[PDB]
Amino acid sequence: RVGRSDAYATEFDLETEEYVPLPKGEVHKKKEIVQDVTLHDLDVANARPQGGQDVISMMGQLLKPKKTE
Amino acid sequence: VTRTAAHTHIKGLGLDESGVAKRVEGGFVGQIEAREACGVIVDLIKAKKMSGRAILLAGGPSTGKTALALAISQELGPKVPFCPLVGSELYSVEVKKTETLMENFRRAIGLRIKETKEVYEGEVTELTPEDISHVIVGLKSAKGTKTLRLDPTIYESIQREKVSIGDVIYIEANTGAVKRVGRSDAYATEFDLETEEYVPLPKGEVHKKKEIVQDVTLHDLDVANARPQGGQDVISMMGQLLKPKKTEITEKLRQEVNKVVAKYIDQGVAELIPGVLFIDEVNMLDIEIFTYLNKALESNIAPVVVLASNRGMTTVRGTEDVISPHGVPPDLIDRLLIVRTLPYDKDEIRTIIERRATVERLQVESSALDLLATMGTETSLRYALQLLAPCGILAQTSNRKEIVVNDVNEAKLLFLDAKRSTKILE
Amino acid sequence: TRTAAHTHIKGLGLDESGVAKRVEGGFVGQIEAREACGVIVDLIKAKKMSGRAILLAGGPSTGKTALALAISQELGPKVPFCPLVGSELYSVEVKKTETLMENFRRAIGLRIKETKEVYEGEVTELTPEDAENPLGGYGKTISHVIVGLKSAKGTKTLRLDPTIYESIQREKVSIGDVIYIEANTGAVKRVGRSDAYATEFDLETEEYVPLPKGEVHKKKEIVQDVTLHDLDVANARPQGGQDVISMMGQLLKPKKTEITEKLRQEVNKVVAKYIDQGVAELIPGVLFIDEVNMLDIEIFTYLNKALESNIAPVVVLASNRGMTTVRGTEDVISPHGVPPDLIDRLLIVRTLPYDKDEIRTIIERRATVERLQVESSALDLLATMGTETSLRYALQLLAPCGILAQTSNRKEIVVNDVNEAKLLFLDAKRSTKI
Amino acid sequence: MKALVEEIDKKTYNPDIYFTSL
Amino acid sequence: DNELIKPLQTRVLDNRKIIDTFAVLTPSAVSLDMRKLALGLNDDSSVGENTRLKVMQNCFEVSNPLHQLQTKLTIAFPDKSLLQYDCGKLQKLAILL
Amino acid sequence: LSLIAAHSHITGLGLDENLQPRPTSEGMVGQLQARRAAGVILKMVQNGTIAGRAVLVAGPPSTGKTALAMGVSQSLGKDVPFTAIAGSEIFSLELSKTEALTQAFRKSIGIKIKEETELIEGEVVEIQIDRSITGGHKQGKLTIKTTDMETIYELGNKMIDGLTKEKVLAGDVISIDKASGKITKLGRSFARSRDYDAMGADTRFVQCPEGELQKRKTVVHTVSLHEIDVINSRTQGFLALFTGDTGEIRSEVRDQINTKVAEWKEEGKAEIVPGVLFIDEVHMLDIECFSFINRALEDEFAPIVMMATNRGVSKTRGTNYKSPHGLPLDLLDRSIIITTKSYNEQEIKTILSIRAQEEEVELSSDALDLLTKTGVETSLRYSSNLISVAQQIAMKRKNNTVEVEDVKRAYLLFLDSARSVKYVQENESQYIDDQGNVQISIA
Amino acid sequence: SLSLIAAHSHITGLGLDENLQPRPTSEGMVGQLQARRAAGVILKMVQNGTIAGRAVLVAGPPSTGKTALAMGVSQSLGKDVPFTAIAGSEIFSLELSKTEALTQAFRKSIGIKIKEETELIEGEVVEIQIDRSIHKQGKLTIKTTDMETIYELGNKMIDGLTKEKVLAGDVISIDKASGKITKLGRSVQCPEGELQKRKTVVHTVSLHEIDVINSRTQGFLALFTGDTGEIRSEVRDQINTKVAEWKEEGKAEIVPGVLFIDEVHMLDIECFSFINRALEDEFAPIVMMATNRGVSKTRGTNYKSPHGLPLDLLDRSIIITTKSYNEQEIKTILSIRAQEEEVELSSDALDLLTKTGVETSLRYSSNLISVAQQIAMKRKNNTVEVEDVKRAYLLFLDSARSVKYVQENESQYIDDQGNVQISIAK
Ligand SMILES: Nc1ncnc2c1ncn2[C@@H]1O[C@H](COP(=O)(O)OP(=O)(O)OP(O)(O)=S)[C@@H](O)[C@H]1O
Ligand SMILES: Nc1ncnc2c1ncn2[C@@H]1O[C@H](COP(=O)(O)OP(=O)(O)OP(O)(O)=S)[C@@H](O)[C@H]1O
Ligand SMILES: Nc1ncnc2c1ncn2[C@@H]1O[C@H](COP(=O)(O)OP(=O)(O)O)[C@@H](O)[C@H]1O
Ligand SMILES: Nc1ncnc2c1ncn2[C@@H]1O[C@H](COP(=O)(O)OP(=O)(O)O)[C@@H](O)[C@H]1O
Ligand SMILES: [Mg+2]
Ligand SMILES: [Mg+2]
Ligand SMILES: [Mg+2]
Ligand SMILES: [Mg+2]
Repeated sequence: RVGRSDAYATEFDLETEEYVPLPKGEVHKKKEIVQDVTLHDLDVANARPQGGQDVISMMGQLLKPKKTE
Repeated sequence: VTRTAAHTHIKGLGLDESGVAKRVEGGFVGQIEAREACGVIVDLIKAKKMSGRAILLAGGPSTGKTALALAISQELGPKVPFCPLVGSELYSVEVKKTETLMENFRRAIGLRIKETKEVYEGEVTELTPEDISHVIVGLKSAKGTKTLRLDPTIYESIQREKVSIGDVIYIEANTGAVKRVGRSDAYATEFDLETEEYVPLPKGEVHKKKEIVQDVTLHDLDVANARPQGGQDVISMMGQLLKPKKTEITEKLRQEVNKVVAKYIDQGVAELIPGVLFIDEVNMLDIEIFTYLNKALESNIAPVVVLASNRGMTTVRGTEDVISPHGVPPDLIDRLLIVRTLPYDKDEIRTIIERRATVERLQVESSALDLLATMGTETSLRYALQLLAPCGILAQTSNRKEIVVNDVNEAKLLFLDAKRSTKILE
Repeated sequence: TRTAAHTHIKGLGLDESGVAKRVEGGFVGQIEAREACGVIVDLIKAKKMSGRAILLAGGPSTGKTALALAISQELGPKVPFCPLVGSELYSVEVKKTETLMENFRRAIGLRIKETKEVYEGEVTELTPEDAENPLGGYGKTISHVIVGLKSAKGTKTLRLDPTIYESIQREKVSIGDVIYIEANTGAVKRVGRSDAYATEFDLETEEYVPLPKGEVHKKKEIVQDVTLHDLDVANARPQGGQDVISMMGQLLKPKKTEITEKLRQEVNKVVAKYIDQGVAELIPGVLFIDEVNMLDIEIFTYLNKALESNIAPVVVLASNRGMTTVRGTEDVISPHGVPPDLIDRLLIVRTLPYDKDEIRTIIERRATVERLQVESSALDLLATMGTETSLRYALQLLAPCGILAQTSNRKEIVVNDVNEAKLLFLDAKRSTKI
Repeated sequence: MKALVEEIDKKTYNPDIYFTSL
Repeated sequence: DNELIKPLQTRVLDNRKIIDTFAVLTPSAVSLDMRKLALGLNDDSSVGENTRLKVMQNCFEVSNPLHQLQTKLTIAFPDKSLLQYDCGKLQKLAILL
Repeated sequence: LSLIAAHSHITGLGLDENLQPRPTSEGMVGQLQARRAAGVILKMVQNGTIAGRAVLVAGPPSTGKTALAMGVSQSLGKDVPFTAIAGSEIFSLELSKTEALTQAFRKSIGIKIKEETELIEGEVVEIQIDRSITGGHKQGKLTIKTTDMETIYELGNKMIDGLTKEKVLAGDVISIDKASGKITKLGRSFARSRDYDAMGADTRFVQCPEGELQKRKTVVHTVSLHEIDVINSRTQGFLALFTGDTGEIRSEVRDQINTKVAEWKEEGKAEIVPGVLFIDEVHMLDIECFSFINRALEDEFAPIVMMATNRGVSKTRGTNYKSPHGLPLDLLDRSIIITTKSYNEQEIKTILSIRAQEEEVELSSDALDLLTKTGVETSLRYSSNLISVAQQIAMKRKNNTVEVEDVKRAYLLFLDSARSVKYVQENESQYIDDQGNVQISIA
Repeated sequence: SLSLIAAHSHITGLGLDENLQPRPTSEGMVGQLQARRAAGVILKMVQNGTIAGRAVLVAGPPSTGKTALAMGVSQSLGKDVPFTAIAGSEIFSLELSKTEALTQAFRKSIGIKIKEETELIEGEVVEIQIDRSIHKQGKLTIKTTDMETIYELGNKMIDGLTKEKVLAGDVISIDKASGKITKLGRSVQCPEGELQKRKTVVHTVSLHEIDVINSRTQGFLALFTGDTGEIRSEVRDQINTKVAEWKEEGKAEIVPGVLFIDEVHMLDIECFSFINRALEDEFAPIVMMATNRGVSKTRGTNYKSPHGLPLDLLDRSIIITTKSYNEQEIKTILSIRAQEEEVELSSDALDLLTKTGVETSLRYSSNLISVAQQIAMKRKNNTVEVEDVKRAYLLFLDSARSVKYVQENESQYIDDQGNVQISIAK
């Protein structure tokens, strides 16, 4: 959810909504994404994955990221 | 009835109004100059003006340094914070030595605050969830009834306390603590046998408000702002069982806590009580601890640290070629004022033994006490002090109250001194 | 099929009311050491003493580890034997003293013998019998619940007490189910459907189990073996479930912890209670600490204290050192590596070096164990090298000689293969010269 | 910061209406 | 083995009387907002709203055996024997009754 | 749960009413001066007034210092804490040396809180629990009887749940604690009407209780000061009582516990029973530990510390100078030293006889004389260890008594320190030297 | 910021004129003309911000003003610019590597200013009307000094106001974008103009703060708890490249600061090796190092060095040398200290203090002022006279006299070999 359209910006004079402009270009845009990542980045991603929405997952997210062998 | 320790007879410095010290007052004998210096230091602490001041109680063993420190604590009173310490206590394994020293620094600085407590108590007459949702509770008392709306955390606390209709609770609004004090008296005879412990219906109005003055330290505020510390919610339980060990508190937290305390004092709701940090056997400290102590004393909010050592021209631990007056490097010595403590002659030893015997509820004959004094002069004062209890035990075993010379001789033949044991080893 | 260094050591090879045979149980020579190990084994079997220490003192390649393994084999697998190297004590998660105590209590064992009566079989009948109500009230009352179980060459009907209805409901049993009901407890447990009804439905998630054999009423004696360390760890560990303590235990990896004396004393108290009740028996066991020279002085002092514990195993130590300084000390030169305080509390057994004939016999028995055939001249040359360089050198050289002989399509080891292996693989001395 | 305990009257309090005035 | 082996949870449950008698101390200073700020469960945290609500509901439903210790270390009540200790008339009335 | 250990043969210090040591009593032999001093320390501990004294036991090895400590512990008996630790135990990885010493010191002070509880005891007559299916309301009444009275109680929900959990029946004699709420099944009064399952598992009948159905009893809760500190340190400290991992408890917790316990004593709620802390081989402790011991002995809540040392003059650990007993002069100045001496031939003989009695080994007179001569020649502990091996050798011979030949065989099989040293010196090439050289070959 | 009196409270600046020429006595600093001139050069370099990775060594004999010089530089540099002062013993931690601790210290001294423009409505509330679904209809009225209008709320604003439970007649603040509500008391204060104002708020953070914020899910707590841990280097590279991009965009500015290591003679060779390279890179602050020892062995090495530091680091540093004071400068420094401590010394008392400080030490004479004040107060005298200072001298010993006493009685103290004669006899 990017936010609310600027079209409905003045619907209410006081409202907490991050009004954002209408996206440019077509609705269906295909883009080729290129990134430079080190192998250590993949190793870290596998060692400490960020997935999961369980209580255990969040508690592990809060823990300090100690280096491991 | 009462127990006796090394410094149970020390009740104070025994200094008069003018500052001169009587020969024998407050359990002290002799050491007049050191008592006067410690009285000046006590006055300086009571002034509550300077920060980071340090003094050194320098003298030989069994000379009265720890006794002087405890006397300073007694003279200042229980209002002020006096933190005893040993040089060996700062070598922690969870956090570094610097953090422990800083924590002890902030533990010796006292704060007295005023807080208003909002308290609710009564017999529950309704438990209706608003639908994790608020609970609408109705509290009845002998003077009136009241209906309240409680946050979900309080609802969880009530849920885990097994509170039902007819139970009497105690909700503290400031902290959100719920205690089930029991079941109402009106339902005592409902059943002839149940585990419930009954309590009378509370008197007075349900909503009670009181003003209590509580003494805290800056370390308490730092710990409160650093880690979660209490609560009956599972969220608090997980928060505190996560990251359980001590942490290296940063300077930013201390600065923010100082700003908070300054705001509290400015509003008049709090008053500051700077205290004393006593580090005994300071020669056990490494060079790093002394080096950080140099910087920590320059802080604008620091206690009056008092240090004690019984070493002379000893090399400093950690270093290999630094010979220092008392095991304290010259950088710290320049920051200190040294109070010299002097040995005891025979008459003062005799009086000390007499008073120690009087404190422990023992009766000592004059000739036996003279023998004990002369053997303390020959070997050691503390040796003479510890011989009193075995002498009393031996006298009691012979159905005799007062200590006699023969009991002292028997105690001497049973228990030996360091010199005699070393001679036996030779 | 695997061949370690002590596969041929089957035991000490003593005879009842006698002495060590010259060659028996894989042992050649070492008569005095074998007899001493035999009397120590008898002491352990007596199971009446604690904190008894023996030291296996001798040079390298003298049979010390073989003697410890022979003690283990003679005592049997039921007696808890705990092999250990002195280097293992130096952990990173806990202090050395804690690790030593954990090994000590791992050496002590407990045997629990429980007899249980159980009825098992497919449920065929389920009928409650109505009876007159003592309190009246025109209600429908049941005095018994009737369960009929059929088994292989057996079937019976039981008039159980009315209480069974709760367990039947909880275990949601049905007709055709095979169940497990304890005679004295009253609980029930279903292990699955009978195989006879596996055809009634083409698909079904539940597991159909074969009909149990024998009579419906079966009395079984279950024996379980535990160690004091196991009980201590189980009591110091959370149960494991949905409660919050287990969740934080999942989050934080379980490190070793200093198990307090209170927990150990509680374990001892419950063990003593159940031993007095007659259900449990205590087995002391053996704690073997090889290379005791590696231990520090702190570990030795704690051994001094722990050997005096009222419950402690028999500690066997082995050292190949002479007069060497005790680790962690600067000027404590003691016999072997053990400081004099601990030596005063133990008994020493010597392990002598071997002669040419003993080395030759050991080599030939090892070759037999490795399923190898050797010529007499090759065996003589192998023994000559064993007396020239080392016994273990020749014992290890046996296998490459066999590989070389197999590569030459030969089923026997010959002097040529021995010399070829000698040139290929150097010993310590010839390599030191090089 | 936040008041965890709130006083409400059964007749007056209702979530459908929130009102406050001078 | 259910009697020889007793986990920490059943030890917490069985030692209720000792916990009641000897758990006395309470924290000197507390801050209520830190309880939720440590876990990222505050209303304006970087964690998503749905995850925060799910974690809160799971915390509400979970069972903890340390509840009694929490309530003893959160608030301290004077012992009932203090009422006797403060009035000799009540002391003698007790033996009379 | 115990086995025959080294000090299992001593049940006390063996003293008269006037603290005069008997020649041989309660397992101890000789050491008259040492035993008298130990009795004086025993009376000092039992008085409970003198706090923080330090006592040292010095002497050659095998002179009975640990035996003296065990005798003191046995004379103390239960209800008086005794904490036996070694110098090696202090050096931990999760706690500091000062923290470990603090915990060891606090382990020796016990707090007793006495409570009066009401207990219902009797033989059940009728139990009746009525519960609605798909309903939460439960109603029940029970009739519990005693020899002189019988009554009916109508039960609340929690009592009904507890009795249902406990599986109480008619022929059950049970106890009910009105405060705690636990139900203990003491035994059975008669059989279970001859149902099929559990036919004869209730034969062990118990007599019906007698007297007032509801009687008051007193319960004593004994907990050490360290346990209170661990409980009040954190919320999870109760688990730390068993798991360990107590952490370094903050000083404020200990100070507050001290104040609260002093208030309890002044109020009569709690009784403080100080005990003895015993450190084996105190020479292993660092100088920091000795300094902390120096300071911590001055506390009013400190126990009485006793230490064992046999090093004579030796280098204190953590320093580069030798000290009279392996301890700094500061600690020696505030400790009373009790000494032990070497044993005569007769004392060794009677100690060997006592050990043989404890190990249930029947020694002939000649065998005992040979063992005594060996012990004087080599070591007391060597002969003590040889006794059991000689018994096993005799059993191998199928004889119920140990003779001289069995002791000779045990002597031949098992060596002393001196013989092993001689055999090492004669054959030094067969052992690894301090320079890491050894000859493996025999040619 | 309420705090007690420290040993550097009087130094309120570096006391320079426009031409960087220091005055004889200004801003609490006395003497040290060349040291203060060089410190002013360093201060101008810091303020310019175009020079990075410069190390200045403040070397000289003890009690010469190295820490005083650093404090003056910090005060003249003012706020709104980072100044991290850590002792060399604070690096050695059990949770952070020494290189990681030094890196965190380096990043702490580079500040980043980020401007956030927020639309917030501030005024005095009058009426609030909220109705049930007909999702929610709501109107609020905000009064100010010159306007009074109603606002038509939406769903989320209504939910927020209900959560805050804003009353009427109380000054309220509502943010249009964020939606945060800040409560204020009833209008001492009053609304001052238009309902919706446009005021920017600037946030001052350091590179370390951004690194810790991005380190974890809720890493910003670690800035107070101190459990940051060794941050991954890729995260720091990300922070650096984003700071470069932000500076290019002009939406954030960098404020380079000063890192002060008070006792560099305690860092080991690894720390110096790290510092050598850390100075070279961009975003390196200006490092001030204070040392006193002439020639000593660098920690971790077995060889001497020109300042206790390896020659590689000294090649990279410019050295500011401080010179010992003379009698007049001691007199005026003691006068400044007495004025700070609120002590009215007499002329002869000040002269005696000056001669004592010249003979023994400046710090010793500085500490005697408060003790002398307390001694005089015991006599009910306001001004401190000569006899009070003489009594303070008699009661409290300095380093030289204490050493003389220890040397003349070496038997009664514990020596390096551990020997002492506690027995007063023999
Ligand atoms: N002047 C004195 N008057 C009365 N009692 C004294 C006096 N000096 C010492 N004592 C007592 O005698 C004992 C001496 O111990 P301390 O006063 O601690 O000496 P000390 O200087 O601390 O020796 P160290 O450095 O701790 S080994 C204590 O029990 C003191 O209470
Ligand atoms: N008496 C023996 N009879 C048969 N094989 C033996 C005998 N003594 C040793 N061996 C074997 O010789 C090999 C080496 O002996 P080990 O006992 O394992 O080593 P060791 O004598 O204990 O020397 P260390 O202390 O381990 S270096 C092993 O394969 C043993 O099985
Ligand atoms: N006085 C004694 N009375 C009875 N038995 C003793 C006596 N002295 C020593 N023993 C026995 O001799 C052995 C000596 O052990 P221990 O006391 O540990 O020696 P140490 O005094 O060197 O520590 C113990 O097993 C003990 O049973
Ligand atoms: N130039 C100066 N002007 C004012 N006060 C000074 C000056 N130099 C030193 N002082 C004072 O001397 C005391 C000690 O100086 P310090 O900063 O410790 O120097 P160093 O660190 O070199 O020993 C400080 O309290 C300070 O107030
Ligand atoms: Mg002292
Ligand atoms: Mg081996
Ligand atoms: Mg011993
Ligand atoms: Mg300085």
